[PDB]
Amino acid sequence: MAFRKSNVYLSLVNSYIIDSPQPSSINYWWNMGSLLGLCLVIQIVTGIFMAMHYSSNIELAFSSVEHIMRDVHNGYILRYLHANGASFFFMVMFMHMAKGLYYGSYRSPRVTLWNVGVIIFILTIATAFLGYCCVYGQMSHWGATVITNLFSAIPFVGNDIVSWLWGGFSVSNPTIQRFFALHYLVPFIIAAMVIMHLMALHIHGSSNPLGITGNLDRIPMHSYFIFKDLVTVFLFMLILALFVFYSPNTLGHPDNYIPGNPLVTPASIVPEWYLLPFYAILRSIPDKLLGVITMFAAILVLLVLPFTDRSVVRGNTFKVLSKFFFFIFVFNFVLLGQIGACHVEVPYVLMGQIATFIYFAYFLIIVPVISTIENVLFYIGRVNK
Amino acid sequence: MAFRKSNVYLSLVNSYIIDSPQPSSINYWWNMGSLLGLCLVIQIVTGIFMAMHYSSNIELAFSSVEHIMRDVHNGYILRYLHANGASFFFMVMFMHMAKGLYYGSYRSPRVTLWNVGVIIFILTIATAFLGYCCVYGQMSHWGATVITNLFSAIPFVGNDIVSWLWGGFSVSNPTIQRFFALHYLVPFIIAAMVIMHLMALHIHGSSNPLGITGNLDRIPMHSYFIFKDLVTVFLFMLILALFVFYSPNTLGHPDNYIPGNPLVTPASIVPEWYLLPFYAILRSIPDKLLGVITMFAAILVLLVLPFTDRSVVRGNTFKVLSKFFFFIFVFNFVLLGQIGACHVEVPYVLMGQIATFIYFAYFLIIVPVISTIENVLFYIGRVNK
Amino acid sequence: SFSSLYKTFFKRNAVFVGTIFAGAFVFQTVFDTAITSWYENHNKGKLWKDVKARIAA
Amino acid sequence: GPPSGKTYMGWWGHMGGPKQKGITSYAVSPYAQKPLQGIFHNAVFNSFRRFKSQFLYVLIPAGIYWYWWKNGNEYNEFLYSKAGREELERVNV
Amino acid sequence: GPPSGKTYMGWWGHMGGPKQKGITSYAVSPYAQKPLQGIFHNAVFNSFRRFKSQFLYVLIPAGIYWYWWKNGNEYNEFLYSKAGREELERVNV
Amino acid sequence: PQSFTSIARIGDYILKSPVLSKLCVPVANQFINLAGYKKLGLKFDDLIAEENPIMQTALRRLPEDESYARAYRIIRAHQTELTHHLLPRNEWIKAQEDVPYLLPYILEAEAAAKEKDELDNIEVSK
Amino acid sequence: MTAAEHGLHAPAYAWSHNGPFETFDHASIRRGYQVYREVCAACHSLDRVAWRTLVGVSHTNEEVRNMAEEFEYDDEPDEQGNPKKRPGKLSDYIPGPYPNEQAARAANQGALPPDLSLIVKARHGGCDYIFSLLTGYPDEPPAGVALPPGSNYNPYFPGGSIAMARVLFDDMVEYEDGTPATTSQMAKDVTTFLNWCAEPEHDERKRLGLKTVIILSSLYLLSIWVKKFKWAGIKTRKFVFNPPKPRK
Ligand code: HEM
Ligand code: HEM
Ligand code: HEM
Ligand code: HEM
Ligand code: HEM
Ligand SMILES: COc1c(O)c(C)c(C/C=C(\C)CC/C=C(\C)CC/C=C(\C)CC/C=C(\C)CC/C=C(\C)CCC=C(C)C)c(O)c1OC
Ligand SMILES: COc1c(O)c(C)c(C/C=C(\C)CC/C=C(\C)CC/C=C(\C)CC/C=C(\C)CC/C=C(\C)CCC=C(C)C)c(O)c1OC
Ligand SMILES: CCCCCCCCCCCO[C@@H]1O[C@H](CO)[C@@H](O[C@H]2O[C@H](CO)[C@@H](O)[C@H](O)[C@H]2O)[C@H](O)[C@H]1O
Ligand SMILES: O=C1C(O)=C([C@H]2CC[C@H](c3ccc(Cl)cc3)CC2)C(=O)c2ccccc21
Ligand SMILES: O=C1C(O)=C([C@H]2CC[C@H](c3ccc(Cl)cc3)CC2)C(=O)c2ccccc21
Repeated sequence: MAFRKSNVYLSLVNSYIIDSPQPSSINYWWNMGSLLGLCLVIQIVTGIFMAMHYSSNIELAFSSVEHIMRDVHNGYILRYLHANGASFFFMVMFMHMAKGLYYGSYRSPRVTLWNVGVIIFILTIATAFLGYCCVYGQMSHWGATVITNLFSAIPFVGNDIVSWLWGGFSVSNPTIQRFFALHYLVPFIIAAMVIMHLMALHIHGSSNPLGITGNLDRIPMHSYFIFKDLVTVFLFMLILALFVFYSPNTLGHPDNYIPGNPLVTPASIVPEWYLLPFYAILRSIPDKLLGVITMFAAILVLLVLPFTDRSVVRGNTFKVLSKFFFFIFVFNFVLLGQIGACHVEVPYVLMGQIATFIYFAYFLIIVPVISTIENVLFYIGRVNK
Repeated sequence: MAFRKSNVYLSLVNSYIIDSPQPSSINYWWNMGSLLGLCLVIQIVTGIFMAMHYSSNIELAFSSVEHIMRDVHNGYILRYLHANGASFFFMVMFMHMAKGLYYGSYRSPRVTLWNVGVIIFILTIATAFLGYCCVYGQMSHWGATVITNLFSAIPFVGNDIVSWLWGGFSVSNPTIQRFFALHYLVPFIIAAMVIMHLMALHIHGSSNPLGITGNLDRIPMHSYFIFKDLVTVFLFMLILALFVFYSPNTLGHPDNYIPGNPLVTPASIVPEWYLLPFYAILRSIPDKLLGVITMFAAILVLLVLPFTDRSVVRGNTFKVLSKFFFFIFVFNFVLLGQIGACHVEVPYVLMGQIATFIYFAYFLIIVPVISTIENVLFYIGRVNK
Repeated sequence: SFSSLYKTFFKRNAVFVGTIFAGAFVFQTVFDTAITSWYENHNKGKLWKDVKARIAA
Repeated sequence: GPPSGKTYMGWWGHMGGPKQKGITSYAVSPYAQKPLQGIFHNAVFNSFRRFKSQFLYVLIPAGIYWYWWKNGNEYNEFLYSKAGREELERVNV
Repeated sequence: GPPSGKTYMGWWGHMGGPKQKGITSYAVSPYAQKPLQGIFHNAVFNSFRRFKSQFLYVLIPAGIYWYWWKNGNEYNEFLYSKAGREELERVNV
Repeated sequence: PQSFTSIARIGDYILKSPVLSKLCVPVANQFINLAGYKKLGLKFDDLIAEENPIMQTALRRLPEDESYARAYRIIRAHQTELTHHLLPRNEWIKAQEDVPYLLPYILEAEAAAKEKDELDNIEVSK
Repeated sequence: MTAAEHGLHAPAYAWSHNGPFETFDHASIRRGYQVYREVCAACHSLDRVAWRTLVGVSHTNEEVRNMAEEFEYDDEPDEQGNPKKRPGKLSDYIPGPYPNEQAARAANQGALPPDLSLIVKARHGGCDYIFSLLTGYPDEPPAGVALPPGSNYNPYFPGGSIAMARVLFDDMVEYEDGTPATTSQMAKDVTTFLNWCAEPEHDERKRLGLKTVIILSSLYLLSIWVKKFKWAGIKTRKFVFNPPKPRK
């Protein structure tokens, strides 16, 4: 046999990147996990290189990032890349999760594959949040107050958890310092997890924009997709270059160049964009405990998707009624996001409420309904009697 | 089949920890890698938990560790465990590397297995050094000066490398801050590497205190060795408990409770014990460039060991002439260490020099010689003509 | 790109890893040459150099 | 290597699929073709077909959503204007 | 699963070894024995045999090394004493 | 995993009622057109997801030359799909072709399974 | 939200630097510093900007050495253990008007004048909103708007009630170069100077940005080409079906 196959190390390399048998028919949507791994690497490199000049003490914190900006050589490039990149991470990840809904990847044998990505997505929100709390601007100190406070929602012990988790009376110094340390830790957990995610992916191989079996027309990832993936890569960097050098804050909130202040919340509380649709869902609920629950449920519900999909085929591709609502879902989700940016004013609150309903109803109601109907259209739409 | 075998995740778990076929005959020496993985986990847990209260700014640095000592709840337990543990890590690792020499583990098909551990050993020295530079006591600031300065030994560019690597005129602030960040990074690299190390181990399986083939009398790691390994584990913790609560500094240098001072080197420069034998070898050479080279060579030379072992059997076990020098080697190595503690006084320098010779001569000279002889004793010591 | 003008240098083989790196090395100076020029010109009058010119103290 | 759990994929020569007979494939070296295989000309008559075949499934839902957006948007600007403060004091409490 | 590279280990039922015939093993349940199988008594006549069989291979080298240690140690205390400062001014420069 | 045995129940009923049948089937016909799939040489029984035991009882059972047929279509599908095109209009599967060639076995097997399920938990009254 | 609580949307003035290819107007920056020095320094810290950082941008080495030493920073104690001052160095950060948060408020009816170093990013609209709040102090607080004691009206601030009184009144600064020291020219500059202050990297940042894109674009198009080549066999790949005699 060849060496790359024989070696203990290069055999993995080969079997996941060179000799892997992919469906012949998969399109640029599938380039997302590739581009996902690329962000995680951009996050970790630029992060470490920045940490070398960062101080996580509540005083020096806000300034030290300005330090990285004003002083460290290419340091501004370090920051704008870390930050803009986190966003592109989140876009690309949504598009990756989109693709999985639309073509019904979440669907057996790929459940575990799917489920793990739900864990990753959770860890990426956890990660990026902490990285935000580390700037220690305004949005940071108050972001960090609310997330710490989601835990009060926990019966009885809830306040104490928060106190613990704070290391004192308020989001104070023992807080930003642990938020820095936990920001270091976690990305390795994502990477740990990306590995099991890629292991699940591996034992079943990728699906296709046809939701039929691949096993009749496979081709090897090298050199097609290696080269295919290289196209999305450069394109990815281009738009990222565009933001990073020309629009470095066309994606951030100006309230964050203001040093955090524990006595005075601002009056424009727009949180991060990739977070907005959840902010919306959270607000939509006039009850504290329930509101929290429903925010978390907005992500968990993603785990029922392989049961509620009642269909007999994987893929909206040959699915008109499925396509249609699938884009109501996408578009709801964006609206939900617009709702997050606007004030708790009218009719916005009530619009927010309706989208939220539409949201969970799509997994829990529309989908199993539609898909069951769609089975029956597929029967009577041909056969004799 | 059973589930633990079938699952994508539990199958690894099973095949490396439950169902693994071990030689029936292996003894408590083999419990070292197990106990090795345990330290790495003790290092990483206690480290992170401590980092939450650490500041890597050259001012707050020395104090913040005192902070962890005087203030953080169980914080002293956090420190004494991190520090004493690093030592036990190094002992256990030497004993693990010992075992590999004595029974001639380094020996085909296990070369890569062996080689990788040489990389790990390198990364563990790199790691623990940085963790020391992070206390910022006296031994820290001067340790960090010399290691940074080993790079000047590099022709031409050498000074600049050092300047870079310093981020300024001296081991200053941009230094302790990068030394903290690199201290975070690297242990994950060891763990990364421990995985390839365990992969090599896996495809050939462990050897035996008999240096013959295992494949005739295997038994499964669960539940024998899992339970066997549990004995060395507790024992390990016991001695570690002993140091940690009763002898917390019976292993550290008092010069390090003194805040680092860039103008004044102390006059008792004893470096860490697990490091001493190299300090010795370094000093033994009255030339700068050569001295550096020879220090590094003291570790690299470990890679020839599978070529210079000329024997026809793996193992000093049935090897009298081999055993003998093997313990000269061990005992030299300890002496070399004693030499590191004493001043560059007489006859110590000349003793140092002789040990150093004995050291490399053992790999390069004694071993291939002895082993070739020992082949010939094995022939004529029986046969007729 | 014309089949004559290419094949001259490289006959019927690609570029070679080292020739690449060589070009890279050259390109990198030739580029940062051009682009830094076109930009200092495009912003003529505006540069502190152009303003250092008139202004006296 | 212990037993592995059965799936629905194998590697080449045991990929997993059904036992092919009858099909006959043909291809031609990537060297042996026009650089720019088929660009512009009739390759773009599809950049409007790959569009047509789907656009409705996006536009229709985008529409529903963008008009609903504009509506309450307008409606909000109103009740927070002079001309609106009336309805406000009512709708809002 | 692609081809794997041959080694000198396999898993159970294909462990790798030669084809056993003739041996016959016997054992008895860990329940079915004296708690404290064989402790003290004659199990310690070996804690002096497992010692004897080897000690020389450690002691002899430890010896060589510990006496060499003590020697120059003594020798150093001397040349840095009063009685020694003489030899020092000579050996040392 | 909505069951075929279950789609049978519902879709047979609707097919029988001259009331329902006249209402539904126009749409259903309109549906199995808008799907696009007969334009990639695909019969509908091709589309059915296979990664489950029943379909693998149902393909092991499917007559030889029938599987060679499936195959060619499934490859023709992928091939075309990747060319980002639709087949030559006259290569499309025609409305009379889209026949439930597989569905007996799927049903044959579903039946068989539900039976065994039952016969594994069959209780007893004394 | 009432258009009064929001503040009026500042308009899209056409700044020297707006655009992908536009360095700051350093001459303009030079003016803003004077407009900074003479006017707003009275109240406003600019703490994250260092004297040296001016050199080569708005001034020349001595020009900034001069400014620098006009102030006495703290300096390491003599041999006895007693304080001392010293002039500044280029190594220093331009000192705030006040000795702490309190005296800043004491001197302003209890208002805390924002450090300006980061202002052009710590506000929406930024350059525009800075210009507009400075050239948008209208004469009287609109019919009905009742203004508190020691507070002014601005449409561009939220809810108009700004604790900063107007400060640009034509010519109060003697424009050293000799430009119309107006208020819309006194202002347009301190804005362009304050822009710099929050984004010093600026001109390089678009410079490098230029390179990044030109190279990266080319790679994109280059990558594409390459792809169709390696795919060319699969794309133009063509199958045929011939059913086979029933015997197996
Ligand atoms: C660190 C973040 C992620 C990485 C590095 C990653 C990586 C990948 C890669 C490389 C692939 C193969 C290429 C592709 O099919 O796109 C893939 C596919 C897939 N991913 Fe992820 N992914 C990530 C996030 C997620 C998330 C957040 C989910 C679900 C919540 C998910 C679920 C899936 C599924 C079900 C597939 C199979 C898609 C198919 O059949 O084509 N992944 N992922
Ligand atoms: C999944 C990977 C990561 C994500 C999603 C993430 C997310 C973020 C975000 C959103 C910020 C605030 C950025 C800003 O607005 O300025 C941030 C800051 C920061 N991150 Fe990360 N981060 C990741 C990995 C890392 C790693 C591995 C390090 C290693 C040290 C790191 C170090 C830092 C530092 C020092 C800051 C403060 C400076 C700055 O804000 O730019 N990050 N992170
Ligand atoms: C992070 C540090 C290390 C870990 C976690 C580790 C782990 C292990 C484990 C679990 C084993 C199986 C149990 C045993 O045989 O002891 C093993 C054996 C082995 N190790 Fe390591 N080890 C480490 C360091 C090293 C180093 C530093 C070397 C060489 C320089 C090395 C080379 C070997 C070899 C050749 C074997 C096979 C021993 C045999 O045949 O029994 N290891 N190691
Ligand atoms: C291979 C793993 C590690 C080794 C060998 C190691 C080694 C060391 C050593 C020798 C010290 C100085 C201890 C002292 O004398 O006080 C130290 C300190 C420190 N280490 Fe680690 N370290 C490791 C992993 C980690 C990790 C994962 C972290 C995570 C944050 C960490 C955080 C720290 C901190 C904050 C200090 C300063 C406080 C202290 O000195 O006890 N270490 N390390
Ligand atoms: C070029 C000249 C000046 C500029 C550009 C300027 C700019 C600003 C800005 C941007 C704010 C922030 C308010 C906001 O946007 O939320 C502010 C507030 C303030 N300024 Fe000025 N300023 C200047 C001169 C002065 C002077 C000369 C004084 C007093 C002698 C002064 C005293 C104050 C005070 C007390 C506040 C607090 C207002 C509040 O809290 O709303 N400023 N200024
Ligand atoms: C089934 O179908 C597939 C498919 O399987 C694959 C694999 C790909 C290709 C996709 C990939 C290869 C994605 C892989 C993703 C990863 C490998 C992400 C993993 C990344 C990490 C684990 C990050 C770890 C990073 C580090 C340790 C770097 C940190 C080192 C540093 C910072 C050193 C610098 C420090 C100093 C002091 C210099 C496809 O396109 C595809 O579609 C057809
Ligand atoms: C062939 O023969 C063998 C053999 O193969 C094995 C495996 C063993 C048994 C040995 C082992 C099982 C050793 C395995 C070693 C490891 C698994 C080490 C790997 C450790 C890591 C990779 C560390 C990674 C750790 C983390 C990610 C933990 C960090 C998490 C934290 C800190 C969370 C806490 C933070 C907060 C905020 C709560 C033998 O004894 C043996 O001999 C017969
Ligand atoms: C991650 C960072 C990456 C940094 C940038 C990487 C740059 C990669 C440059 C590698 C150039 O590597 C180059 O590849 C070409 C194929 O195009 C090789 O060419 C080889 O195969 C070609 C066919 O394709 C033959 O014409 C030729 O006879 C043969 O040498 C050549 O041996 C090597 O010189
Ligand atoms: O009040 C909030 C708030 O509620 C969030 C939200 C955003 C979404 C967060 C979120 C947490 C966990 C998950 Cl799984 C999803 C979203 C929850 C906090 C913020 O991000 C925020 C930022 C700055 C100031 C205030 C706030
Ligand atoms: O002068 C030294 C010195 O030379 C070392 C030595 C110890 C061994 C180090 C070492 C580095 C790399 C390797 Cl692979 C092995 C050992 C090199 C520095 C120290 O650890 C030290 C500590 C405190 C003060 C001074 C000193």
